[PDB]
Amino acid sequence: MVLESTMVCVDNSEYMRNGDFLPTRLQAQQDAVNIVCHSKTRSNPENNVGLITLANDCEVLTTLTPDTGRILSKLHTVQPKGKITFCTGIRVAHLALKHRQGKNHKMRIIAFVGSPVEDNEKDLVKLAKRLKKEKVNVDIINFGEEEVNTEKLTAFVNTLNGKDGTGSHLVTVPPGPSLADALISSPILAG
Amino acid sequence: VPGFLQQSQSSGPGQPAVWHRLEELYTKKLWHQLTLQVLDFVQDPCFAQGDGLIKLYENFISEFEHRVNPLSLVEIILHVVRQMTDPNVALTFLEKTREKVKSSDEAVILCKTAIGALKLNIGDLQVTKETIEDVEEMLNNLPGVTSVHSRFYDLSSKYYQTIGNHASYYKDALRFLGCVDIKDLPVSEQQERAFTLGLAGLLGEGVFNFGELLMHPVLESLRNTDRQWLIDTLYAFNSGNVERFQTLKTAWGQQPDLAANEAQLLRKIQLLCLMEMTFTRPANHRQLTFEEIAKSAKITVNEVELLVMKALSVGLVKGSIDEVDKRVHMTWVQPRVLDLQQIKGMKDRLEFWCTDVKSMEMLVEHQAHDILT
Repeated sequence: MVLESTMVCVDNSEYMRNGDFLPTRLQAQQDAVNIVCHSKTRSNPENNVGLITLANDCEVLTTLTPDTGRILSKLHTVQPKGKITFCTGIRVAHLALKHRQGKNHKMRIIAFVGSPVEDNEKDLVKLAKRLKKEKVNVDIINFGEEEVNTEKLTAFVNTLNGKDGTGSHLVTVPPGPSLADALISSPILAG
Repeated sequence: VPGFLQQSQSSGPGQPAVWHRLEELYTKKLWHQLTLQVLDFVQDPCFAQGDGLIKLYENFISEFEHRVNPLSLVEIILHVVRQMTDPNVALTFLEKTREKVKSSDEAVILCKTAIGALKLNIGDLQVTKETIEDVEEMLNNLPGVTSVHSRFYDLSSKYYQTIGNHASYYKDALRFLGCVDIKDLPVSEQQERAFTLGLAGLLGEGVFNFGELLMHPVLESLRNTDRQWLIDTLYAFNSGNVERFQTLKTAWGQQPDLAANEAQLLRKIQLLCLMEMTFTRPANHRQLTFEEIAKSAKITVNEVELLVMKALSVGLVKGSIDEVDKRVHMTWVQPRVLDLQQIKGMKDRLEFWCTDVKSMEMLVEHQAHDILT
């Protein structure tokens, strides 16, 4: 089995309060957390998965643990209200990854961006190459609404990995009615 | 259901262009773009018969969606009540939206501010303060939005219209000037706000100071566009004090409501000099002669008693009066605000205590360091 610590980042931004992902993005991203946490259980027991709130200020109430029981409890009453903040949410998983006791687990991050963010192409390429020096492979999954056919996050994913490095891949989410289990179909198949 | 928006499709030029997207908003089941576009229609001035026909379906929207915050539900209904014009049948629907919507975000603070806003036709003074006080009780925690606090000031400012403790209006203005940083409303509306704000705040004497934050930047930007003679007489109560021509100037332009408080505002400038003349000067020079009070405050000898002894109860000076020579002695002091010449006047007489004491303190260190070792 592949060894790594997957830190999933829930999206508390104010644009997660609608139902485009059925029935509602609160329960949809919950089901999106349900499918990733149950998949790691089918993958490796040693993988420990925490949660982090990106919007407003970053706070982690659940220590990194393989048990997803406390994670599923925090998915309720998450109160998705606040301003989305991206740049601070990249290393936010990496700092919890620098607190890992075992160093054999690879550094892997999955973040949920459901809101348009104001960012310059020079800011995302500096964080990209910074993760190249840190070897961290971050799989981002587009959620919510954002710049049509997202460029920044795509350039953030594309410039994040290279040769090969298998890798970081971004899947653009269509702005249409769908079930959250149908959104993750492509990303969970091929990261 | 889709045919309901097709007959309301074209309301005029440019209306269908944004409505073609509106029908694809709920079919895609995205309720944010549907919230903002309806809010954009709510922001768009209308009669409005468009939001009044959809309020039945918007009511059905909140039912099965159950998520989207009532803040958007309150913003749309306040444009609808303008078409309804009847506060009675609307408050039954307003409380209906309060009981049907329960979320971690408080729905009572946004509804109670909407209840009192529609309560201006009741007209006021009876059941108002009950629903007004209920706002900040739930708003005490957690006032993170801070935007609803402006709606809390509205019904609180209209509660003052009964007159109504003028001194509380300037204190209620703190719930406005402190609710939101940026104006976000036409300054011409706020230049007629400081019109009555400076007057009424000066009228009611329940507030003894009233000059603490009168230098605040956001209100003084309004005081630049506001009538200049009203500000020059506000500086008389802000600093002043006399300035006998300016304290009369407020009775020149605005005649009404100042007739009862005229002789009273003539008293406030008389207690405003007692604190300043000892504050401006280094003194002491503490005990003061009655002729000096009879000069500045220009009051007769028989009335100096009531003057300075009333300041004893106000709390600006505790100094007892020496009635043999009729000289009024001062104790403590009341500081008010500050000026650019006050800092320069400070560095003169403040650091002078620093340079005089430390100079002779070295003399204590010099000679007496031998007996210590």
